[PDB]
This record gives sequence, C-alpha cells and structure tokens, in this order.
Amino acid sequence: HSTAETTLDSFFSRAGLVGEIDLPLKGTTNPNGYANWDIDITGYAQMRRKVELFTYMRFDAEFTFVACTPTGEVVPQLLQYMFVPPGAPKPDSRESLAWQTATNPSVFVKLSDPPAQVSVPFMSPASAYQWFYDGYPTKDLEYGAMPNNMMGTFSVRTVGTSKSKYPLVVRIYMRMKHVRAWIPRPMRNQNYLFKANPNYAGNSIKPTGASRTAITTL
Amino acid sequence: HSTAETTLDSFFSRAGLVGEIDLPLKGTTNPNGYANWDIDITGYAQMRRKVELFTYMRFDAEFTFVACTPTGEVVPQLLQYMFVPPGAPKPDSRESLAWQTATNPSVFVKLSDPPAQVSVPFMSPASAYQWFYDGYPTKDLEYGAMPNNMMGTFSVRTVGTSKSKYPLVVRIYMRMKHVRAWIPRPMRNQNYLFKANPNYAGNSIKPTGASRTAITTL
Amino acid sequence: GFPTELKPGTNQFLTTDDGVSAPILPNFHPTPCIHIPGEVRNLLELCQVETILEVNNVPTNATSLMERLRFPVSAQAGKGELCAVFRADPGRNGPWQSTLLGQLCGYYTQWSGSLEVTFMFTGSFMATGKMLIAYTPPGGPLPKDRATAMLGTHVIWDFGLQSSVTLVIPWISNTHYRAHARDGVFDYYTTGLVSIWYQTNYVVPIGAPNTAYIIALAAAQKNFTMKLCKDASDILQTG
Amino acid sequence: GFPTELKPGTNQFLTTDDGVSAPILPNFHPTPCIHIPGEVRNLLELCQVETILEVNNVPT
Amino acid sequence: VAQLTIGNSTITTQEAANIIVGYGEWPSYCSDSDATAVDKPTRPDVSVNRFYTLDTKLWEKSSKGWYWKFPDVLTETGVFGQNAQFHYLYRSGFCIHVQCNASKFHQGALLVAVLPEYVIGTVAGGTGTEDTHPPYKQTQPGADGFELQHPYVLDAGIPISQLTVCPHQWINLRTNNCATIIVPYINALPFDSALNHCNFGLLVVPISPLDYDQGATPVIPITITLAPMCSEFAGLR
Amino acid sequence: VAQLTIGNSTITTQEAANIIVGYGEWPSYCSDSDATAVDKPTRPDVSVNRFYTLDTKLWEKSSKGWYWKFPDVLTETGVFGQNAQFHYLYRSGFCIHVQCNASKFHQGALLVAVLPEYVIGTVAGGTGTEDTHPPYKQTQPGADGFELQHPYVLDAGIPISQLTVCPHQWINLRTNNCATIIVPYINALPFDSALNHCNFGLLVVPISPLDYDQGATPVIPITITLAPMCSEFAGLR
Ligand code: NA
Repeated sequence: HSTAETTLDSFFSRAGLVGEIDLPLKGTTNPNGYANWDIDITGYAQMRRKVELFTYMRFDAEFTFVACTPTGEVVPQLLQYMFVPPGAPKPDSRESLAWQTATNPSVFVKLSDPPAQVSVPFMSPASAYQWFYDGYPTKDLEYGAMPNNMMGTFSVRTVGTSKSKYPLVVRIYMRMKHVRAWIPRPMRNQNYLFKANPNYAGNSIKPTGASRTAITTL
Repeated sequence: HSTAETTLDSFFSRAGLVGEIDLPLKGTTNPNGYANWDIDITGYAQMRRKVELFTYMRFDAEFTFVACTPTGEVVPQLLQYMFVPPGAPKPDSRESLAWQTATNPSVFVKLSDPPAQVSVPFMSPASAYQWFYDGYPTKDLEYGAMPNNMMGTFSVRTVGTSKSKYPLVVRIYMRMKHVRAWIPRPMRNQNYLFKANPNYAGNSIKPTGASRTAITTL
Repeated sequence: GFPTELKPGTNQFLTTDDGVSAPILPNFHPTPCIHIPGEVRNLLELCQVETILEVNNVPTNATSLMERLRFPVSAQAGKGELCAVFRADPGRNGPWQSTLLGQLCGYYTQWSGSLEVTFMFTGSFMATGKMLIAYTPPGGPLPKDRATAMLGTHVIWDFGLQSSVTLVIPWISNTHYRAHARDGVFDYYTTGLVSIWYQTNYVVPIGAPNTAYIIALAAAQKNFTMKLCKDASDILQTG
Repeated sequence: GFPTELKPGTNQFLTTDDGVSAPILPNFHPTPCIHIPGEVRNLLELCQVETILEVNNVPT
Repeated sequence: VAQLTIGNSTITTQEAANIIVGYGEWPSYCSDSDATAVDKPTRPDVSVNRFYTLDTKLWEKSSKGWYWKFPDVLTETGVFGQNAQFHYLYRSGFCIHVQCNASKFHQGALLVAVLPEYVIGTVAGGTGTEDTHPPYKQTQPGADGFELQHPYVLDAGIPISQLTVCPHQWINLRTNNCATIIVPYINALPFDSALNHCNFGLLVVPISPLDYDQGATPVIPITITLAPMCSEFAGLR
Repeated sequence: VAQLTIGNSTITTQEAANIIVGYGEWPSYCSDSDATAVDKPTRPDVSVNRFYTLDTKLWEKSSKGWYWKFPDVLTETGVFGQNAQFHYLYRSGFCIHVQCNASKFHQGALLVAVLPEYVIGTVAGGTGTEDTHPPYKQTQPGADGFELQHPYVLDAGIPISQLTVCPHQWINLRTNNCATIIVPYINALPFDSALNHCNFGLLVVPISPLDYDQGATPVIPITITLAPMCSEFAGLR
C-alpha cells in the first residue's frame, strides 16, 4: 500500500561515487601532489539520465572522502580537502596562496581518521539548477550552456611542503538531499556523446527498445 | 515462575557465525580478491533444524563482519561490504560496475575499525519466508523450491585496484530479530543430506532416539 | 566526562546512511526557491501518464522507427483475422519499453497494480468497422480464434461509433523471484495478454484509404506501485 | 563539543548484545504480514502438546 | 445417527463426534480490500461446495499408511476440479471426514492428521549420496492418494511420533470409527496456484496395527469424504 | 461555431473544444515585491496581446514534423517583436491554437505538445565523434518554424513516444481539427532575455501519417494562431 520508495527523495538518495583523485608518487598523472575536481554530479554514470527526467532541480549534497593507497592500505598521511566555491580562483600549484585563503573552507584530516564528510548547499544564483537551457548566455558553441549550475570545486592534496611518502587515492562520494524537481521530460533513449549537450549519433539511431519478428507473434 | 527464555525471540536470538570469506594472497580459493556470499541462515549448523520446527517465519537480521588475517592479526586494510539485494546482478570481477552501483548499499570500513554492522529487513515478496513448499514454481528437480526466500547477497572485497598486501578472512555473524513463526511440525530426526530438500538416507533410517534391551528393564 | 562505549559500526561509512554532516558554508544563504510550474513529487505521477506503446515494435530500419508508434488495420484483412497481440509486461523488454512507465519500472525491482491501454483509431471519418480487443489473464494462452477470444474478457470496438477505447489490465505483479543462468532476476509470469482481432472487415466508401492506423497509449492505474530501487541502464555518461 | 570518556567494553563485539544497527535499505518497505493460522509464540505451547512416548524403545 | 445433505450429495453419519478445527480457525473468505479487487474472485456455492467421497482404501495388517494432497486430491474430481484447472488463482478450506467400518472383533488405531506444506523426500539412493527427487506420482497422487514407504519418518525425515503437533484425531476401532477435521486456508499468500502448490497433506497412518482373528473380514475400509469450505477462484481460462 | 476578437484581430473558431492548461497553471503576472520593483515592468495590453496567425504549414504524407521556439517565434513579428527586442527583460504566457482543414476523406493524427527548454542536438557527424552544434537557423527558426529531421528522437536523443508527458493535445482528423494549449511562464528566474533564451518549444508531429486517395487535396494546412497572455517587459532601449 505504501509509496515512499517512488518519491523524488527516495529516487535520488544514496551516496554514489562521483570522483576519484589519483595522487601517484612517480607519474604523468597529477604530478604536483594536488588535484582540482570541479563538482560533477554526473560522476556517477547512472545519474545523468535520472536527473534529466526533469528540467529544473534543486538540492543539497553531502560529500564523503574515502582515501587510501591503491591497495586499499591505510597510511599515516594528513590530507587537505579545500572547497573553492564558484567564483573563487582554484590553486594552480602546490604552493598557491589559494590553499591558504580562509574563504575556501578546508577540512584537514588523516587517512587513518574515518572518511571526511561535509554538506554543500544549493549554490546557484538562480532559483534552481536546470539541465536544459535552450539559448545562449549573453550557429554557436555556447548553445545550451547554463553556467549558473556551478556547485564549486574540491582541491585535494597531501599536506606539507615535501611530497608524500605514499601513493594515494581519494574517492569522492556524493549524496543528494532535499530534492525538488520540475517539468518532467522524455527519458534519454539514445546514448550520450558529450557531457555538455544532447547530441546523438545520427548514423546509429536505435529504436527505444527491443524488437520482434511480427506484431502478431509473441 | 518466568517464561521469557522459551519465547520465539529468545529461542532464535544471538548472533551466530553464518559465513566465512577467505581472501588469500596465493591460492586456488577466491583468486580475485573478492567473494560473493549469498545470505544463508543455515550457515550456523544448528539453525536449520530449529527454524524447521515451523513452516512459516518472518524476521530481520543484524549482520556483523569480523575481519582479520588467518592468525587473527590486525592490519591496515580497507574493505568493502556490498549488499546486492535480491534481483540485482552480483559482481563477476574485481572490476565489475556492480561494485559502483548506488542501489547496492555498501559499507566501507577498516580492518582496524571495530566490526561493521548493519540491519537487513524482511525481503520476501511473500508475507513470510517458508522452509517448506509442497509444489513446483510455475518427477521434477524444482520440487520444494521457494525462491521468494532470497535475502540478498554480500559481496566482500579489499578496496583498491591492486591486490591487498595482506591475506584476509571475513567472518559473517547474523542475529535474527523480530521473529514470528507459524504451523509447527515434527522436529527433524534423520540426518540432512542436501541443503534444498528433506531427502533422508533410506538405508540408514535410525530410530528417533536411544534404545534399550527390554521394555521392562530400566 | 560522560561515560560512553563505542559500538560496532563505529567509524563505518554506509553509502545509504542518511545522517547529518557539517555545513561547509555556514553563513551562506541559498537564493530562495520561487514557484516553478509542474513540480513532480512522486514518480508514480509520471507512471499514470499515458505514453505511446510500441505494440508494433518490429521495424528497426532507422527511417522507419516512427512506424513502431502505430499499427495498421486494412480492407485486405478478413473478418476474424488476428490483428496484433502483446503482453502486459511493463518492466520487461518489448513494447512497454517505449512507455515512460516501462522505463521507470527499470529503476525498480518489484511492482504491481492495474494498467490501462487506450487505443486510438486514426483512420478516415468515413471508415467504419468492428474490432474485438481481448484480455487473457496470466496462464491463459492466446485464443485460437476470434470465437474463443470472445468467450473471455473482451470489448467489441466499433471505430465507426467511437474513435478511442480503453482496456483495463486488472492486475500485473512482477514479484516472483527467479535464479536462471547465474544472474538472479525478479520476473513476472503474470503476463496477461492483449489480443486484437478483426470482428468485421474494414469498411470504406469510394475515396477513403484502405489502410488506417491505431495508436496505443498506456499507463499504470492509481493502484500501481514499485519497490526496491535498482539503478540500471545502458545509457550512461560518456568518458 | 560534549565531554565523554570511553569505558571498557568500548569497541567489543558481544554475540549476545541486542543493540541496534544501521539499516541497509532505509526506504525499503517490507511486504506486510497477513494473518497465517497457527502462530506459535512460546515453545512452552508445544511442550504441552502430547506426542507419542516410545516406551517400547527396543527394536532398532 | 442422522444423514446430512449438501446439494445432491447425501452421506449417512453419526450425530456429531468431536470435530477438530485446525488451529482454532474456521475457513473464511477473503475481503474486497485485497490484492485482486479488480478481478472479483467468484466464490462457488451451488455444486462446487458439496460432499466428495473418494475411493475407499483397504486397511490391512501390512498397511503402512496413506496420504493425500490438497487441493490436488480434487483437481481431477468433478466440478471442483473444473474450477481448479481453468482458474488462475485459488484459496479454500476443507471439511475432512475419515470413516472406518469394522466389527467389534476387529482392532487397531489410525492417526489422522493434516500437515501444511507436506514436502516429500526420497531415500536418496539408499546411501544418501544420490540427490534424487520424488516423482510427480508421489508428490501429487490424485484421489487415490499414496502409500507411505517409511511411516516412521513420514517419508520425509521427520518423526511421526510428533505428528500430533498438527491438527489431528485418532480413530481407535474399539471406541470410534470416524474422525473429522476442519482445515482453514493456510499459506503465506492470500491466493495461489491450485495445480502447482499443494497447501497441505492428509495423513492417515496405523499406529496400532489392524488385527482380527481368522475368519473376520481381513481388510477394513477407510473412506474419505471431504467438502470444500469457502472456496474462491480468480482469473478464468 | 463563433468568431472571437482581440483588438483588430478576429479569428473564426468552434465554440470551445477542450483547452489544455499546461501544468494546471494559468499565465499570471509578477507582483511588486520582486527583484526589479524600481524599474516598474510595463505590462502591454492594447495591441501587444492579440491574435497572431503564422504562415500555414503544409502537411504531407512525407512530413516528419515541425517545431517553433517561444518567444523567438514572435520576436520578428510585429508590435510584440517590437517590445521583445528593445526591452532588457521579458516574461509571458501564451494561448496556442493549432488548426487543420481537411475533408472527411483525409486521415491522420498530429501530436501537439509544449516542451520547456527544448534544446536541439546534432547528429554529431554521423559517427558521433564530431562535437557539432546546432545552427542558429535550427535553434531559433523564427515564425516559419523548423522541420524535424529525426522525429523519433525529437532531434535531441529523447523518445517522442514519451512526449505526452508534456502539455499536449491530439489532432486526429477523424474526430477533431484543432488543439488548444495554454502555457504559463516557465523558467528558473522571474524574468529573462527574450532574444537569447527560448523558454519552450511547440512541437506538432504526425504520429499517424497523412493519407487520402488520389484526387483529394494532397497537402493539408496546419495553421498556428497564438496570443500572448500576461506579458511583461522591463528596461527599454
Ligand atoms: Na576527566
């Protein structure tokens, strides 16, 4: 008789893996002991199609940082997770004064301490985030870009002046909370090609679902 | 004067050892740093006969994960316990996207942290689990199979992309709670042969209990 | 201080624990919400909205995809012929896959309730005739002929009199658990069948087309529900 | 914060501790129980039911 | 002594011994606010609910015991079996009346019980290494019922000495010749498949073996008469 | 049947089929306690709010479908387009009336829907490896509207079979020839740029293809008439 599992909050609950920061010792990848992850809810594969069932959405997010080495080993390392809110300058070096700017909330935590966790509010200057924007921000390459959807950035790094003794990995999990949505729309039925637009492979336009031999044979 | 110890809840309380997952470094056994344990309350030897005193039962379960090395040593290793609910696809590899599917609740914990513990609800689509089903699901090999008794599966694994530096063991304990039962039946008096049916060794049919020389001699 | 004992579960991170965490920007005041028309609060609302049922899920040719949205009835057909047939299986592969209802069932594991399918005849105004739409409950097998189909639940639809007609699937329940290959699914078995038969032949006067199409719309009824969230899709965000 | 002192027993796992633990599926709503005849609530009920006493426990 | 009738069926029986109401519950119907309220479940009255008297079994000194499965026992039999097959869902209760006919010079005692979900087991090849499974003839024996091969363990690894924990009644020839048991619909679902699931078994086993002296009729007749109570069917086919 | 007038514009139409009020909300104004209460937003009445009837489209057997963008569709058209361009901010609702003219011997069915934020997508070079972007002629097509190239996915990777989840109405020639939809102002802000942001699209697609016999007029006219409701403009230039 109950219907709680079909509420928007239920449909969008749970903490999913949205980001993975690699901090290798030797390597081509993130060579400066730091990394800048712009917040992307699309990080969880499955999310894009789900949020896109609606046109406008509003919500908060709880971020959880699970860090360890690539073998899942736990080591005595101090880390810094800095949230640089939209409009703020991200660090460009392991020695950027941004890491020290007070207005960028930072959490300092040990890899041994349990996962760090914080809450990020609805950041948009608009009344709601919107996955679709039929327009251009004051043929073009700016079509469909709603910028007022920036949630901020998380700058990760080991603490200290000298490189860390250990190879690390920080997994970022995000739980959406206090969800509200408007204007439902048809559910994506063609594979995605680009993060920013609805472009679809015009050669490979597949039917929404499975087919059969004849309409009279089950 | 009291009778609390003979209540069904009392009779079925306590956390018993129902599963043991082995995650060896070198070995034939679970060679992929992961394991899938379908929930089986029968894991505790003694349980089968007890629950089978009744025909229908209903209950919740608290699962506790006690992990260490085969010497009981504690090591700096991060683990993932993923519960894939009935109807969901289990992981087939250490890199299955299942490990990342949000709808499979996962608990991330350190071997150093105290045992992990979670609660699993009554999962059946039926009003109660039932140990006996005289029928076939829509001579045969499907006789007596009540599928609607699946509680789910626990997929265990060390975290990370690279194999763990340590040899591990995860013991799964289960405590039944909020127990209800119906239709009592004779208590098993012949040894069990197969997990799924009541088959008994027809050659070795033993008397229910002990015997004596004559009915007139104590 | 105050005496405490940490209990098992201490320090764990459960992806589904819905606790509370420290706010990053305590002084920040999010822009206020205004009123936006069309808020949805429960997916079941969408489930009750009729969408096109691709009963004719046959052509795959890219330029013919639009044809799946409609099936035909024609003069050529003789009284009694089976026109089309499909099962009431929202969550399984097939025609319902085109419906928003079917798509949403894909985000859940179990469900049940009544369904509704509306058939819209889009032929000429001058065209007339009768079709027999029949529902064969689960277990029951597709009727050998119109005659026997008539013995069951059915509707004689005169597209001369009314242009639309709605059939109600009394009940479907995707609850019976299965463990086939090695992958455990929660499948129906409650496949009731909807069969459409020509009761009369398609009648038309001179100047009217000899082929017309029927569009099928479907949705779940108000007593419909879904359980066990299950994120699954082939369409995922790209690299 | 609020002053606390962890006491002995902290972190232990007692197989018979009947505490409460985090729910894995917080939104899941278990199918409701219906009425099934013959519910038993205390084993003593069964103890009071006569069963056959093999007084003649001799032949094997 | 007096004879009762339901429809066209009339059985002669004794005023009223003690009836046993399985689990203290009378078979009742299933109300409107149920899972299938769209497909109104027709509740047969007329002929469907009446006295069905099955082929009498002959009790012998050697007899090990018999059992029948419900609703299987009637799914072949007449107008009830009619509904049982061409209907998608079913629920129902039963009045079971087991009667003997023996002289005051015969002796013995039968235990008559009802066991819900009476799953049968096989000997498993003797050594118990064979995961053999009971045949369909054993699992769902029809109206002729089936004979137990190993009563002591009820052909299922359980002590018949404890079968009295189930709705039961004794037929001790020196004191009574009939037993009556009322079974309510017992299952984990309100409705279920009449042909695939047997909600319960009817067991009638000799605990004190049949005996008589040479010259007395050597086989005693056990006659099962049964009537459905508050039966419901749904989804016609 | 009766003809209505707003200003100097008069259309002949049928008494009153069923109108569809998008999301159950009537287009309303925006009250004083708003972000821009200093620059009082003038609410055009006179001529601005009246019947604009656009160039009729010809429905063919081959026709894939058409769409128009709002407010873009009128920003070129007359005195509304006047305000739409020389005003910094805009908000407005719309009455949309799509009508056909066909004989009782023609047949077909159009689906008429309104989709807020109808972002168009490109084929992406066929192989889908080209991150091409829709032209301005496709994104904001004017009063002539634009023709769909791949209706099945609404030229945007989404199932038209599910377009009914949006405010819509069917035009089935054998039963009706007109559809009417009322759209309230739908956006994440109270006011926005009339020339840069198209709040919604008007889709009219044949689901059951046009058909008729040889000799009947081969192209059926789809005539879109639309009237602004509760429009507001701010910041003159
Ligand atoms: Na102190």
